[PDB]
Amino acid sequence: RTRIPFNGVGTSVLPAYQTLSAGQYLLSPNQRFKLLLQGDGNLVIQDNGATVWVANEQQPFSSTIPLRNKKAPLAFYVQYGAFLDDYSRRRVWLTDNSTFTSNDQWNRTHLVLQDDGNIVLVDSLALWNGTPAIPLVPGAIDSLLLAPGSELVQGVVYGAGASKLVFQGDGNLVAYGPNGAATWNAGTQGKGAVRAVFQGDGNLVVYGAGNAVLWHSHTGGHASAVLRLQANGSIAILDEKPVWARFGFQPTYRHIRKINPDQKPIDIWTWH
Repeated sequence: RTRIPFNGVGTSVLPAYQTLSAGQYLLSPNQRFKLLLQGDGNLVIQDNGATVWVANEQQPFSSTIPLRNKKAPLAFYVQYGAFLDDYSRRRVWLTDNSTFTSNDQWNRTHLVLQDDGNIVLVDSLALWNGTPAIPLVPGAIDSLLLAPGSELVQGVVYGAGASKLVFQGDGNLVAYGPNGAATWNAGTQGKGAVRAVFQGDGNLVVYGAGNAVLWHSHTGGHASAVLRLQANGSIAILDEKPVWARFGFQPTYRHIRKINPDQKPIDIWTWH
């Protein structure tokens, strides 16, 4: 498998096998942080415009080895681990990830620039995507996450920025985008729906009278998945785990999502 040029400048994610080159950058969803590859060959993170981090030998859990090939362009990319090819300093700087579990991880692992300024490599699989035309945006403190085993109480408005998810009075389960228009619905209005639940088994289900199934996401059997509504109107169910970060991460620590004072999980990774 081979690489193609990155074309998501200003988004918060660098997908697998895409080449980021000089002048290109990521931004955190809240726009505070920027990850930038400079013309001089330094990979840098800036905080509201000021450099606060540089990729080099001093970063824990990273290695630097010699780059011999003089024909190698200045480039930064992800192939499970992340790599910075910088011939101007005869070096490849790379991340020391957690132990890999399957070759398939190479296709699923992307880099995220989170709202807290951490950059994190995430093994990410979208089990169900209700809104394929709306970009997935990881790492936003804005997003609403529901953990497996969460009831969507009829009539309650669950918000993410200006977007919302509602199990309505008419029985429909609907996600609304920031302009007030519907981005996705289950189409269960007027069928006698009594209950909507993101189950312990990772399945999103709308039940009618007599425990009858009216609609479901077909994501049964993934107890580690989460349901996420983004402020941009995206709704999806994802199975994700981190394999590296610039801070917080240690190879032997347990990964976990940060939580609100309300005990609700936030789309920000931390460790042990």
